[PDB]
Amino acid sequence: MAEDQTVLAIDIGGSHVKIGLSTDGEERKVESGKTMTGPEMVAAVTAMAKDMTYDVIAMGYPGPVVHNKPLREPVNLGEGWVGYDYEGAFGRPVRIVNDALMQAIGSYNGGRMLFLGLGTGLGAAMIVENVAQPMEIAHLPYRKGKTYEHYVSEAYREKKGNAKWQKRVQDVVERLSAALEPDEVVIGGGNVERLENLPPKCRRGDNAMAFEGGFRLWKNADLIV
Amino acid sequence: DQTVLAIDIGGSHVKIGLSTDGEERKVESGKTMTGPEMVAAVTAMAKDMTYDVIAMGYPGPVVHNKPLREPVNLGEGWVGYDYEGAFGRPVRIVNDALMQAIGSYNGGRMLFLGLGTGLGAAMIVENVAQPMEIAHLPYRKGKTYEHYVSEAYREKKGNAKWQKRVQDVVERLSAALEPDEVVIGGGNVERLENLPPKCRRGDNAMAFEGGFRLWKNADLIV
Repeated sequence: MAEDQTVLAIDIGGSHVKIGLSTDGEERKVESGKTMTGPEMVAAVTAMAKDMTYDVIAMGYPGPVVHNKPLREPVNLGEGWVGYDYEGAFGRPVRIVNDALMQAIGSYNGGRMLFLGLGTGLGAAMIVENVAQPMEIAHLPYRKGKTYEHYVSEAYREKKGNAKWQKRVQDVVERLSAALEPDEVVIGGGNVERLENLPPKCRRGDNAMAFEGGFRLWKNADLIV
Repeated sequence: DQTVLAIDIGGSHVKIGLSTDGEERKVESGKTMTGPEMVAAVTAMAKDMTYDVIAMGYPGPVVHNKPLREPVNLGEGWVGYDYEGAFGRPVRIVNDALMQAIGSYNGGRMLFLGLGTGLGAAMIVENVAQPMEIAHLPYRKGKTYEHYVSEAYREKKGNAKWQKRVQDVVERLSAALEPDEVVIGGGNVERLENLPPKCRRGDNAMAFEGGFRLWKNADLIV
């Protein structure tokens, strides 16, 4: 039964690989960094989890994913992630989604929800009527000369300050909301603690929602995607 | 028993097909066509047809039936537009490559590549269809996937070189995604000659079939 599986959720980022079990939610982590390869991640997780019991794995991957297969190598990690046999390497079934999609799933409380992930990269996902869809917005033109990701970068924040960057984040939220008509917008990623005063229909996601999204990916049978 | 009007929106024409008798019509679109202009053009072109619902294949990224980006090769006013109200019918919208993929699907793990002005892709596994955006992804030598397989590349470099690049892209995507088969469609499918094993030539009529399936197929997910 899908609902009964014990899940090991893996949140992969440019700084750490974080893991947690559905049976307790307790986090362990190890450094990743710019050279960590796919195989190196698997070996690091396996070692971290050596005294844990898990049936299945859910992985939140910092790049595009199609049907549990990474499509692109990670921007801020090493190579060897695309085409790798994660299921054989872990010796367990594995589901893999883009990292923003995983946090979106964990944040979902019903209806039409847009998730915006303010991390090293700009991520997004949307869930409607329990159907979750990943999005790629980082490369889209916000205006001529300027992609969405460039428009809200940490580089801009460290230059012009929290107040002006927050206004640019609000601009992005308004533009996506006009396109997609969500009931609510959840803002997560590591940078979400940097935002002061959210507009109506907006809430802060908690980082715990990455693991919860991983647990849901297997255990919640109302989820499509 | 719903009758579906499938709309295949491209840079040169908007083509429609009706599920009940498979009749096909077309009219020119062009570089400045707006969303509202498309709806008016389609409604006039389909004036004497009876249709219950609409399936639209949009030349851009779509999220839960809503266009995410204005089309690269058409005009503006597509994002945020109330298609359902403008048509007076229920409307489902997916990316153009996804609709053709849906129409081409015969089971198993199928990767679809659409070769036209640009590069589209979608993948279906066990009746679950997922759109892909590969055009902007890095391929080689600081160039994207779409750079090597675009109509621009074919016209400049010749059919022989272009076909080899298409082959390379299919091999790279196949190694990433492990499909059982690869279906190649789009306006340039007829320019490919000697397809490798596991690769088959799509039929562009499958755009309409995909639209019909988006409403009528009881197993399709997405």
